[PDB]
Amino acid sequence: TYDLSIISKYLLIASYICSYLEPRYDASIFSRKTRIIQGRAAYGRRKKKEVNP
Amino acid sequence: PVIRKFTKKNVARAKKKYTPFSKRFKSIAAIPDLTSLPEFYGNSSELMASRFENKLKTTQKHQIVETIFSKVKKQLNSSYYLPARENEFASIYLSAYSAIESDSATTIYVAGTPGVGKTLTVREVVKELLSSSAQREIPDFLYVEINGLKMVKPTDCYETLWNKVSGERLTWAASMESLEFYFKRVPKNKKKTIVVLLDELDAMVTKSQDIMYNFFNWTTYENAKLIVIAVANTMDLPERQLGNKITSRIGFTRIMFTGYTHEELKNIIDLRLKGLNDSFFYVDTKTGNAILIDVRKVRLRMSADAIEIASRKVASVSGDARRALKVCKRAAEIAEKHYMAKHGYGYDGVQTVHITHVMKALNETLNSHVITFMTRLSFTAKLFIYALLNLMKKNGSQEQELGDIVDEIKLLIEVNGSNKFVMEIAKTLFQQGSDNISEQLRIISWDFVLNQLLDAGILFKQTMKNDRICCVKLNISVEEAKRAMNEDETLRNL
Amino acid sequence: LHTLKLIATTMNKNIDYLSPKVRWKVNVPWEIIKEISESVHFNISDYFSDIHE
Amino acid sequence: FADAQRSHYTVYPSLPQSNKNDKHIPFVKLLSGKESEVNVEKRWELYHQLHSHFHDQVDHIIDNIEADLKAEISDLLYSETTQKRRCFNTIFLLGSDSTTKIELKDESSRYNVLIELTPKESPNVRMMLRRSMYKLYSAADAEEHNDVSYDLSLVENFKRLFGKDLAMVFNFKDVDSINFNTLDNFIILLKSAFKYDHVKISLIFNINTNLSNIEKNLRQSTIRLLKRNYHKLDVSSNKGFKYGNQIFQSFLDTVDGKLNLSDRFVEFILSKMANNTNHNLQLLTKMLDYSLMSYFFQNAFSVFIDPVNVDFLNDDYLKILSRCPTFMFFVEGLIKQHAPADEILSLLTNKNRGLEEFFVEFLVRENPINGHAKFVARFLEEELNITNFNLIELYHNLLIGKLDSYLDRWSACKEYKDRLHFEPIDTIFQELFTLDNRSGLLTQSIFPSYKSNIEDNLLSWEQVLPSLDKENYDTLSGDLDKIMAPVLGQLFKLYREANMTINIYDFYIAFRETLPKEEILNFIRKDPSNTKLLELAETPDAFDKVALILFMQAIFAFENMGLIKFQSTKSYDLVEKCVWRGI
DNA sequence: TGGTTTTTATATGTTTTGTTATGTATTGTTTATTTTCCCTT
DNA sequence: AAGGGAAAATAAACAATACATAACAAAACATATAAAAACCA
Ligand SMILES: Nc1ncnc2c1ncn2[C@@H]1O[C@H](COP(=O)(O)OP(=O)(O)OP(O)(O)=S)[C@@H](O)[C@H]1O
Ligand SMILES: [Mg+2]
Repeated sequence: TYDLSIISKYLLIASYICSYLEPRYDASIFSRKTRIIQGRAAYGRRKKKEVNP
Repeated sequence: PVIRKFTKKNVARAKKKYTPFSKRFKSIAAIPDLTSLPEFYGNSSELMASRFENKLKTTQKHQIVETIFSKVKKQLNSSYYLPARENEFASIYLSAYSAIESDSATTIYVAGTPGVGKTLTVREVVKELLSSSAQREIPDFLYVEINGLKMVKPTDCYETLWNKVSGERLTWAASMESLEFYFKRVPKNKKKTIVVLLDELDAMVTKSQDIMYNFFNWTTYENAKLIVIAVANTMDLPERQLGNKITSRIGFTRIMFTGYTHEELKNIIDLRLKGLNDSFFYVDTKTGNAILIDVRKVRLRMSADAIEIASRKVASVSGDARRALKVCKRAAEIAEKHYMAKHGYGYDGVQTVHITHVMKALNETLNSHVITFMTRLSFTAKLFIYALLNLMKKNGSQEQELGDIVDEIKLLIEVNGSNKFVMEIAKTLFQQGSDNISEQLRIISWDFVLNQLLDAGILFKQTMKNDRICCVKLNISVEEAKRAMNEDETLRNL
Repeated sequence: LHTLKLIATTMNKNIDYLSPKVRWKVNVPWEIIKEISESVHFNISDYFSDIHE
Repeated sequence: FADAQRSHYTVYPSLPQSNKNDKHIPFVKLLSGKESEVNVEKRWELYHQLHSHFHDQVDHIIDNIEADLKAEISDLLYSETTQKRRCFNTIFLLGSDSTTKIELKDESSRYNVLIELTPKESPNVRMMLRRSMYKLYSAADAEEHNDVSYDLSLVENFKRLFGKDLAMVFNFKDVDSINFNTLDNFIILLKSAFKYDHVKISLIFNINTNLSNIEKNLRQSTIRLLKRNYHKLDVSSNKGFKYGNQIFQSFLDTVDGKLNLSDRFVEFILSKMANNTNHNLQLLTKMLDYSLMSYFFQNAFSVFIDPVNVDFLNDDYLKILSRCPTFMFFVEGLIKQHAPADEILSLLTNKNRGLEEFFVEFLVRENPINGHAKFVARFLEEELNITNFNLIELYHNLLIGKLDSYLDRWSACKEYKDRLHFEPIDTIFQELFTLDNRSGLLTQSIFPSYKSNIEDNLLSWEQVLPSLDKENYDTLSGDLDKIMAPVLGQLFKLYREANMTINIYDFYIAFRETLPKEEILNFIRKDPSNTKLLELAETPDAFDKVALILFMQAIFAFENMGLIKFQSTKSYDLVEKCVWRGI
């Protein structure tokens, strides 16, 4: 559909994630790196929403 | 030529010069004596102002009938010695007699609520001291009417004052430099004293307040011989517009005219009736024409308690002399049309104006008509108000959604289906009478009566294109809307 | 991506990019960002499958 | 009234009398001041004849990308003789920058006006029409050699006032920036001019992105009007690579036989040109120029690409070329093959004549990859009718030796993959005449990690300010400089280790504990001259006041850099952090 | 001096642009209650 | 391996702030004509 750049194309994808996922749940989805220092990761959404944002 | 981006084909420009008065004599010592100079101070302008009397003249006149009450209405006009402003005459006349006699300059500020005799008595001040100047006990002066609401632009007062002083037509930016050079630089031996009346000073100062400063600052000059009688409405108009340090520098007098009392209204109305009250006319019985001293010798007295209650009611509200002279003029033509209907004169023992003629003349300007208007609307228009009043007692929100009004009208015909009037009208209000028209969402003439109440001013409606969520206020009151709907027979039972 | 009207802002005349108050949002439909995600072999539907679909 | 407090003042600066020299070129003496002045001015003019020979062809190329595009749009704008004759021919220019002029025909007994509309010229529908009717009435009086209301009644009176029929062309410039409510209502407005029998409208849409984005914006009954005759013309500098292949071939013609291109450089060119798809050719030219600017500024051996300067060769040149890594591999090969020491010693610096006679041998080789890549690109063009290929990654895979592993994707070069085969050989001294980025200059000057260079200077700061040892014990604050950070660098590590929302007062106290209490008050007293400053230092409250003054100009400097939000105006007690390192 | 042309002052109209007020929608803040897995045992 | 229990999540009422647009102001852009002012002659 578009002739956008390869990083313009991932920057609309990240724009579509930021604008429909909520900011509260982002640490549960995207975090991958091991913890040197003790801490608890985000638990995620507990129940699904039936609005389809 | 070039291709223009837009056109102005109705420009009409005045033949007004651009150079001010400070650049046509090259020296203050070369300025001549301006009083003994032909085009200054209006010595040739008395020909063109009298041109327009001949335009409205026609030679036909066929014996117009002048009855008893026509002479009273002619004498109660506002255009026709004044009793109740004596200390205010003696304050304006004393302040202006001293400044003309001493070749000085001052400003007199006079305010008050509308209609209290202040434009009348300032003109009566300057007419007294024209007669004093014509007898040579004060020097000659020149008098300029400036009315702020008789101007198109606020800046036209500079043009009209400098035109009356000098006979020259300049633009306004050239007229204020012409006037400012005139008042501070031209010597006092060469000028004449000028009494300018800045009437209705509210209207000139609404946008930029640059105009009230100049006329008052010109009076502080030594060489200026300028008396500004500035008549406005409120008393704080100098201190709000100019400030506190400017209005203390000018040092003007400050008069307020209080509205008249009821005993002062009686000595205005009965003062304009001294030649006609308790007097004899000659009325012929076949045309109706009266002649002051086939024909009866009728006479005319007006009741003194009729003038009393016309004075007690007008002075208690505003106190102006116009509303009392035209509540007695209105009473004099109510009494005429009954005299005109009994005898049938038309147009070609004792007469009186009762207490009931003055009360009838006074009640019609104090009554409201939103009661009488809404009792005689349609059933559809009264059903719109009656549904709106039910919504303002379910919520009290006092602006109802217009789709909540539509569902209320439908619910009110829903519930009252046993009613004798509602069974026979609901056929003629959803299908409009006959078959072949479907049952519909709005009642018949819903767009007619919603626009009828918005045009009348009863109803306020906000601007939304969604015709259902739009909001609707009243503009009259909730009480006088309920008073009009508890009178109608069919709505108060349901 | 903002001059192409693919990222939107709050509408004020002469917004400044360089300000704390200015927030951003995407304006492309789902049917465009689905065509975008299959080009870079990114599975954006799994980020939205777990919220309601 | 200082000039520092004004906006936009003009200095007419004073120039000195004469600085005794014709040294006014920006090139410096290399080899740490061992290079002669005649080498510096030779390297200057040998730069400008290799720079101007590149831009005389690139300006020739860019003038062909418009002369082709004017003619390709004009074959397609004219002669589509429709028999229905009650619509407009629409030209969608896919991916076109709105910087192409359109020449219309002269074509007498007909007026051909071009009406161009930018989205700034289109706030609403009546402003699109009053500019369109002004642009045709002004351009018809220009060809003509009374006033008219500028509306679409000028279109019906056009034969009754000018005698010739009309053919107006609309050129919408940034149609991805216009709003589509206005452009929909203006096409519907122009639809009302199809009853006049002497006009024809032609729309041209410079759609920078996409056609699929446009048909979701217009209403459906307008697209049915735009489809009676439309033509999609793909307009890009990046289509088929045919103009990027000409600028890169024009570069390789200038540096043919005199400069080499490392594959670490070519794939950097290839990667950064993929991150910008709309404006490639200016960015392709920008990277080839700045690397060519970088070569002649930094290499003293830049004067040794024309053979007339080889007769100059000096001793410090002989000490610096022998550390070339291919040259050590050549001496290593002479160790391992030929046992005796003397022929290797005649190669090295103990024979003063032999090494400079060894370098004159290897300058004249053609180094034939530059002509062979032009040979492959022409042969793979006309034989196989292949259009869609980079010459840039063809040159990149040719440097490696992966040529036939790149040609197998077209599946039609199997009968020709043996005759086009070429293994490159490493010539000697090719590191001294080459373009490479192993230092990281092009991705620091042209494509810098902007914000990451800001947080690294804030956080680390030892790479920025010189830590000097002798001069500090003389100066006023050098006892303080070894124990105290600069305040923007000290406050940033307190900024970095903190959470999102931070109280200013707790952030003030945490800053204050990092500072040395005794040596700040010793530094504030070491000036004896300011009486007013020594009076602050006698107070018991001196360190607590100096720390706050020094805090709140750095908490101020972090706001207009954009690192700190003041959350919740009316409160002014706590701040939110904007910027994280590493992102 | 004298007519003629050119510029200026005064006057109004047109289009773009930037500011502010406000009603409604969004977002943060606090308190009670429930689920999840890290860190001690 | 079990389990405590604190972090994280949910919900709901309420307060505080942002946002979209209405209404308008003002500057840029534009034209017109009578009066000044050069200016040939
Ligand atoms: N004391 C009075 N004696 C006799 N007639 C009077 C008296 N006061 C007012 N009138 C009459 O009523 C009219 C009212 O005129 P004014 O009251 O002077 O106007 P006004 O005071 O300027 O009210 P404005 O214009 O609204 S501020 C006069 O023209 C007279 O006819
Ligand atoms: Mg009056």
